[PDB]
Amino acid sequence: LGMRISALQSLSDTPSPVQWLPQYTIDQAAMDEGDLMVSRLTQLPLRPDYGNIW
Amino acid sequence: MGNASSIVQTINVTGDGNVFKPSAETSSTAVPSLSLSPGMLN
Amino acid sequence: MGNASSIVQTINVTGDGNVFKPSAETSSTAVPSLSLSPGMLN
Amino acid sequence: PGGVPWIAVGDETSVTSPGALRRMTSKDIPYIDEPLVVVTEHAITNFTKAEMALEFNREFLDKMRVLSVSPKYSDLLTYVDCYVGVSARQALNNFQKQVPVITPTRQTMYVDSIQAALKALEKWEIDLRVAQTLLPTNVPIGEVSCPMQSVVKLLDDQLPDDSLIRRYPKEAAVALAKRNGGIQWMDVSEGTVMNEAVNAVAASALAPSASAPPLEEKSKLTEQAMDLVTAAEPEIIASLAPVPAPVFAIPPKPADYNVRTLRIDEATWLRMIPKSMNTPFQIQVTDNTGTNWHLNLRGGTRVVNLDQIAPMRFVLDLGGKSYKETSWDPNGKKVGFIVFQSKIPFELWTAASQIGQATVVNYVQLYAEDSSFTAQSIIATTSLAYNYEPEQLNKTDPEMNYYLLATFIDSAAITPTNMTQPDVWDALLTMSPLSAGEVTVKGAVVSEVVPADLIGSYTPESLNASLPNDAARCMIDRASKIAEAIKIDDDAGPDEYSPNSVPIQGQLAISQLETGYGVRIFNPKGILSKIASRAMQAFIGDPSTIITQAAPVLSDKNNWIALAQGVKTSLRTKSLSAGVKTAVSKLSSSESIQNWTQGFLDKVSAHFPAPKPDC
Amino acid sequence: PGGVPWIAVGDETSVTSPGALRRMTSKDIPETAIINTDNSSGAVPSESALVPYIDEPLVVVTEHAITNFTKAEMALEFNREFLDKMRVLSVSPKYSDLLTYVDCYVGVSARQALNNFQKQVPVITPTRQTMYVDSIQAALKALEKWEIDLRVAQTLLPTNVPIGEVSCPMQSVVKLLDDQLPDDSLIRRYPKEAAVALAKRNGGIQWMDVSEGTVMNEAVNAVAASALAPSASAPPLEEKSKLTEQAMDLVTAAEPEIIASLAPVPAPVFAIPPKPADYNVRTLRIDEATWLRMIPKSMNTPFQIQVTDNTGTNWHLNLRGGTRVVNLDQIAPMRFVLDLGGKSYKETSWDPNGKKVGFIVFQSKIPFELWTAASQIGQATVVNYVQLYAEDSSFTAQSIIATTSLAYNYEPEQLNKTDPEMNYYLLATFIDSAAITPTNMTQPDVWDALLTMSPLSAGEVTVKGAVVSEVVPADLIGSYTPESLNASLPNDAARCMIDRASKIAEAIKIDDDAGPDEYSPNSVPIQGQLAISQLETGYGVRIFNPKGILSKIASRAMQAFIGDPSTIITQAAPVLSDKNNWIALAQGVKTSLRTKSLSAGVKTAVSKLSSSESIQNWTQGFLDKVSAHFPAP
Amino acid sequence: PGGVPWIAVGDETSVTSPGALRRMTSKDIPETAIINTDNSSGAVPSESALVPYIDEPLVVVTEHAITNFTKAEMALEFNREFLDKMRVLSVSPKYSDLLTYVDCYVGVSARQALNNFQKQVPVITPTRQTMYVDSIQAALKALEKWEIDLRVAQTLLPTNVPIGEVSCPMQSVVKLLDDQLPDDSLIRRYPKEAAVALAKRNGGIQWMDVSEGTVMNEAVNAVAASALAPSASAPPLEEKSKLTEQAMDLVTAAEPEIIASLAPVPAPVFAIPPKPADYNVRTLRIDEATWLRMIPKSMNTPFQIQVTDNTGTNWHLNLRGGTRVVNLDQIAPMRFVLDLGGKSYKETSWDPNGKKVGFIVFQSKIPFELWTAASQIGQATVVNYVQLYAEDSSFTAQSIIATTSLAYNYEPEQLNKTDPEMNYYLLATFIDSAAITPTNMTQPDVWDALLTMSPLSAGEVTVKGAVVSEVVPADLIGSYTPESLNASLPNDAARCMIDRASKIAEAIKIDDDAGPDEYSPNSVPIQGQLAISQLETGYGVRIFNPKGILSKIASRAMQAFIGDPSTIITQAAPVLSDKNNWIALAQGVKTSLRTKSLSAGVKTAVSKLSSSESIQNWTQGFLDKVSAHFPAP
Repeated sequence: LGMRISALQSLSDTPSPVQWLPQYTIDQAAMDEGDLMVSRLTQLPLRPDYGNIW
Repeated sequence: MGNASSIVQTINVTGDGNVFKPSAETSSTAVPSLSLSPGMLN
Repeated sequence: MGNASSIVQTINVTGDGNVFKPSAETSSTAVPSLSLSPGMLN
Repeated sequence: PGGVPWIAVGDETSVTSPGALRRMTSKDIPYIDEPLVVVTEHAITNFTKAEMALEFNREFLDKMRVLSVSPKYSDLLTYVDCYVGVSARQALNNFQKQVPVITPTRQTMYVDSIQAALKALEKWEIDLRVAQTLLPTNVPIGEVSCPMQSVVKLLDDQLPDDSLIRRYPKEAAVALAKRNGGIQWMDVSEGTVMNEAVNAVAASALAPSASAPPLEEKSKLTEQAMDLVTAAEPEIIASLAPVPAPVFAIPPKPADYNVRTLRIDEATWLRMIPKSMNTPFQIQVTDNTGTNWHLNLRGGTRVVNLDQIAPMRFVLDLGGKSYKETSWDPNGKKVGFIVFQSKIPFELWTAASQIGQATVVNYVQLYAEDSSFTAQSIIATTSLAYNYEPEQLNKTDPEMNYYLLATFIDSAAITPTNMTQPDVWDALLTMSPLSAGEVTVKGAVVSEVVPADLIGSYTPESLNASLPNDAARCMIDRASKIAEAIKIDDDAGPDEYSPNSVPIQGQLAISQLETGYGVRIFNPKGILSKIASRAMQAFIGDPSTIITQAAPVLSDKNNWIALAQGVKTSLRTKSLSAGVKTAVSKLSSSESIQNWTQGFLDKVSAHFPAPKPDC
Repeated sequence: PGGVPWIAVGDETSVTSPGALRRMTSKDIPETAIINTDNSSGAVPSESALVPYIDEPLVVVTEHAITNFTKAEMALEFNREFLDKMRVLSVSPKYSDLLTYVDCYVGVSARQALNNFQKQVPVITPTRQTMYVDSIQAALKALEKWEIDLRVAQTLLPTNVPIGEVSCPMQSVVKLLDDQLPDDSLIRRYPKEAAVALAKRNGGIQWMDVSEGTVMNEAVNAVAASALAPSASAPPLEEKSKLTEQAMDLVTAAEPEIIASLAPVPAPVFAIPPKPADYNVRTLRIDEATWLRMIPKSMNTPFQIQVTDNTGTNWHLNLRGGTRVVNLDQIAPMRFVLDLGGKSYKETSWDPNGKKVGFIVFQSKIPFELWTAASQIGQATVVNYVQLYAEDSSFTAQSIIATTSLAYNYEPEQLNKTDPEMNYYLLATFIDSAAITPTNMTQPDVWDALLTMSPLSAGEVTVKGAVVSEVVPADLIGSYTPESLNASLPNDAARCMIDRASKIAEAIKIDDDAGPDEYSPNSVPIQGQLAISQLETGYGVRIFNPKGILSKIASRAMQAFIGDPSTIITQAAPVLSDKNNWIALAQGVKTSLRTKSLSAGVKTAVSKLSSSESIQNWTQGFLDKVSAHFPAP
Repeated sequence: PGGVPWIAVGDETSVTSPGALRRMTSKDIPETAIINTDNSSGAVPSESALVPYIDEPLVVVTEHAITNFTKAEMALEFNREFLDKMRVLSVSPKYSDLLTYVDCYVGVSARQALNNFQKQVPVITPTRQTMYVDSIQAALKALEKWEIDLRVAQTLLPTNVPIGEVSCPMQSVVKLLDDQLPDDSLIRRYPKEAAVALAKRNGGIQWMDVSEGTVMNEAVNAVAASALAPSASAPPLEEKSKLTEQAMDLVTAAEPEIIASLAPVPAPVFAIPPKPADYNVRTLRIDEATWLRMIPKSMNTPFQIQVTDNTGTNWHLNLRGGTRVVNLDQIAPMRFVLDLGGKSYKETSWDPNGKKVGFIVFQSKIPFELWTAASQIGQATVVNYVQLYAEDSSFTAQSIIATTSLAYNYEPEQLNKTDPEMNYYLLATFIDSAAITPTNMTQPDVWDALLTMSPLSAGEVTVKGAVVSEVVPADLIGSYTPESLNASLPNDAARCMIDRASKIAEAIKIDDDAGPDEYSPNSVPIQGQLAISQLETGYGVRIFNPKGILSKIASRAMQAFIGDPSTIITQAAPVLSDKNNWIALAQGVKTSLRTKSLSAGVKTAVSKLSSSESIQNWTQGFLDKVSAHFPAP
């Protein structure tokens, strides 16, 4: 079973969500499957806070 | 083409016991070409 | 075919009853070549 | 199977029935519509092998984090029972069970994924090929050996700096071991070494054995010979009945001549004014733009008769000539092509009245330079060009004459005493055909040609004076292919009978036995075989001998037909074989190459010593 | 399986039993007789008196044949509509319905069949097979003009694009076709059938069903089209595979083992079809040409001799110092052609016009260099002769000789070559029926001309002007000077070696697209040899170069080889004069080709993609112009 | 399938990860070992001490390999009687008995095999495969002389006919064979075996069974022969398919998208193996030849100069007005060979016999035209030289120089090429160890000779005499006058394009048989472009033409292109000068070939049938003569 030998670093609990920057590969799929999976995994509907625009 | 491993290594490139013995029977081959004629593929 | 002989046990080359009749449909064939490409053979 | 799946729309169903069938779509396999197609087993196997080609390099792809899942072409197919065919009429008779079907979208996506992986693996494949070809890793016959440590040291020393092998050593080792069975890596955990190749079946076909050459290369050579014979088409080249020119002809080649040095009795396409006129005269001709030019016609002038030659292109080069007289200086002058259309034969011209219509179609200026000889100048290179196209020229009238001439032209009148040269035809002329659907025989076009009639009817002078689009040239070019085919097939030496030489011997024996006009002296089978072997060797040496007059035996058309027919049978009746001399020579050469490879590997091991174990 | 079916004549059956099997005929299986055939095609007559009753043999049909003949049926099925219009083959052939499935012994020979017992073996008769093939051929003969017209309709306007998409109003396309199609086209007479056929062939032509109002792709060749289509960032698999296949065929024809052998190789095996060669004997150098002999320019006493021809007539010719002849021995069968066109040969007391020149052959034991009298000529014969004609030339008051084609064939077997101390010489000069005064004609010979030699055999090879029965290919490397190669005979081994290496050069160029000073898998084999050689011990000053310099040198050498193949035999070539390098390259090329895996160069791929996009743009522009000039309603 | 078999490590019913699989070995399947091999061929020794006992790997056999290796044994079985005579392979190999069928995971890697569990997979060991191949090769080696003699026997007299049927007395045929076959033929030794073999091979030879008095066909290749046989009014499918395949191969090699691109293409991609070229420098014109430089005339004051060679020897040269040099910059690596045979170079105070000539290379910063003094030559070096010899010519009281070969290889890498102002030139002229008096020698140089120019690379392309990194093929159409083409360099893009378009020319000629003024699918694409162009509005007077005239013009243009491929680049070409027409034809060729369906030309078919009938009649006449002689008893 091929795995690197190392210990896990210990971190504190981040109190707020963290920004993420995705990266792409050469794999592909159809639009319909993407829409279907998003529909199955979505959390909508919900009522957000509008905030201020000006 | 050096090598170095930590703790253990199932294969050793620069170790002992490896065999380099080219032969006519073994040869060396890949997938160079295939038969994809339009009529025969259909 | 077969030049001269005199045995006449099973077939008689110099005897009667044989027919020599070439035609397009019969033709003449052997095993000249085969498909032995490395990619197809795998 | 093969085609598209169909579904019956009613209940009546016979071999011939109106309607009764429709295409099978996506909804009724158990949204937007797509059609369905039938996948053949040949396609399945080929695409599976395409997947295997990618899968050869799994260990590198894992490091690259690319292609986590294999394509698995077989998982995209759906199996149904229905009518299969290209047309409904065929489908009505062809009912099948468990046939695979797929959609074009999924097929395209699968092929695209494979192509993406193939592009991703390009640098890795190039590096692997470089590593394999750096040092000899394959031997024609036998075995060779060299320390793996020495080999690794040599590659470490000589590999390029940017090679991915340096960054990923182990993956390269596994990839090389999966392609070549001579490279084996010892398994440290259990201490065993073992072959890990995946192409033993393919290698067995490539491997020489016993005392015979490889089966695949023997078959390939025989296939190439048969392909050459097919491209030669002995039936067409040996017909005894007229054959259309568009069918008989092939792409021709340009030809070179010197008009002044040619003989009139040898060239039927030249017309010369008799040298007994001794009365030069002057004429004027208007070019296409409207400019008027002056030129002279004297006894001895030669023109080209354009009526019978097919579409042609003429190029004239004056380089290296003198054309200098006491009262005439070529430098700064002009030359050109003049075309005449007249109702009077060219030999009867004696005045300006008979010229008929005339036109200067092209012209160039001349420049001169000093030559090797002292006090002599030569004209620089010239490329005067003209295209003869018969379609424009009005050919409806059946008594018109068309001539082509090249001479000195000038805006001013030329005094006959100043220039005494009949023309400027003493130069190099290049003729190139402009249409491949016409054939000429000794200077005239013919709609039909008998290939067997051409045999043994040309003198060397006639062949030299033939036009570029002559039938003899096409015959020679076609016979050439059989020449290479026979040479590939046979390896016979001098005075050795062959299957490709026996038919001539049979024809000679029959002709000798035949009784006719002239005394006969009998010759044995040995002498006949010797003559046949020499004839075949001469034909292979020079294919043009067949059309030459008074050839030794090849002038006889019976021998030519017999040979042309017998080559087909000789090639077709072979059974995976090769010549004995060829086999022994290949064996000896392969052994020599093996010795050379072993010596080289010994040198490598000497100059890159392996560490000495001390256990 | 394959072969013929057998039945067991006796109870005992072993793998080597003697005389146990006999052929299976039509009597054993009645439903294979012609009287029981499925006459849906209608070939067999319905009259009883017209059907014969004779026994027929049986043969086994293989799966390859079954599949290929089914594909041949589909070839016909592509054009059913016109077949229906012509009332031909109302019922499909269905090759599977002519076969009978039997369990028996199958094999080419009885010995093989004794070990091979199979079940459900399809068998057929020659007459039925001929009937099936004849039906297919008749239908294909029928569809000729329809096929031609359909191809014309498809190729009149751009119908395929290398990459991407194009579009145009279908009404505009139809109007253009109606405008430009020939008068006699069947497409005009039968539009609907052409539309259906084109919808079958091409997936980009779609017709709407008026009843249901739907459009849909109707092609039947999507699988083949997918392999023929260029995917994003990659050339077609068909193209890549075909190019690699052609390269491997070129190398197989080039035959690396023979072209790189270090051991003697027979001349008939090594030889290949040769080509003619041209020379001028007068301007040749005797120290460089070994097949010429010359009388020393010191004898200084021309002498007159008389010769006879085959017909028996007598001629006179004069021999003086400086005369040149060709040593006929050791040069193999050959054909000589002499042309005197353009020369002058004009002297104060000699007029070439009207004179005759001919070929003369001498046989003597006395060597040529010692000839001083007529007694030493031996046996002389005039083989051929031609008369001459003169015509004015470009130079004033200068008459040159018209073109000539004097021919001769040297065949050694026609000569008596038993005596070892016999010499054979060939001469060309003026001949005359009357004595020629030496003062009048002073030219030694007429060798100042153009001579073309063609080999008369393909089983003999020469080296440096002399025939050798045995050749060592690797030892010819780097042993020829340019002048030696120029003076070489047409059947020299060097020319054959160059021609064979040309195929390797073409294969490398096909496989490679590397630019200047860039390493290649076909260039590293030379680099390895150079690296080993520079470390090898020898005599002289040692120079050490790194791997980059070695790779650059190897790339330059490979490019030089591809540019000119004669460099391998040219003396003192930079790198290609080393037999080790030559052998390494020859062996490495084969492995480099065999180790490819459906690949193409990055430069080639990107260039192909750019070119395809440009062609797509051009096609779109043309279609836009067509739509503009043929408006839709 | 294909690849290698895999098995679960340790426990089963637990295969969820690739790490749980390992390659299967002969230890897991004992009946694949050597000891369990069925030794019906006797290859494996029967001594227990000589049989190895080790573990071995396993591989998967594909059905294509199975079929081909099974069909391989048919070659042996065609000659079983002689095999029995030589006591070789008493038992047939029977490839299928060497395989073992198991159920396992099939793949090349563990990840692939994880999802590819299959049943009844055939596996084999390399040792057993090699044994089988060795047995086949041993039999083939044994049957060599037998096969040669059999082919001789079949080919000595006609045994096949293109069409129809012929007959002749078998007794007369046997008498002819007895009279003509060689003494050492194995046929004389074994008559009956030859008869059986030929009966197997050819269906036209039949032997009557004496006891039962029956005669019948025993051929075993009826199915294969049916494809070769030409049906009535139709050529063979074999020939049709082969010709179409060859044409498609030619087009694929010709690379239509490369030869028709509209965007820049890299020189290494575009280039192909070049050919040598010939020139005469003295007779060229400077305006056309952009790589020549001349010292302007009227300079009329020659100056002497001294140059040292590589060894150190000094030489003297004279430079006057009218001397020409070759600009060695921007012409790619190349090789020059110069020959002065046939010239005179004779003056009152200069005799060429015994003199020396050579190549001199100058590096300087001053343009060559402004050279007037020795100080303006920069650096100079004599790179090669040769001595001359003279011999009398056809012209009275004149002599000419013998054939010479002076060679020089220009490679830019060796030269520094570091300063942008540096100028490089090449010059050939008389050189002497002593000073040359300017009055004695008056010729500017020795360039009045023959120059052979050969590229030394295949990655560089020159246009009009200058190297370019990339070339746009679409702009080379109709941009070359004959003078420019003649004066062009050997490595020009025009020659490469001509060679590439040649292949398209042979492909079109192969697949077309149209006569004069006959439309073709390969000629209509030009017609479409012509129609659209004449419909286009633009500058100039427009004249409307009918579709028949357009078709005739297109057909003539295609015929011209087939006749001479070089017309596409010639300036002012009639119809081929248009890039639109060229691109249309190049793109339409692929569709025209790919849309064919086992078809052939009508004229071709009629001619083929007529020719076949004529050949059949000739064969029947020959057989009649053979029967007239050797009379039957």
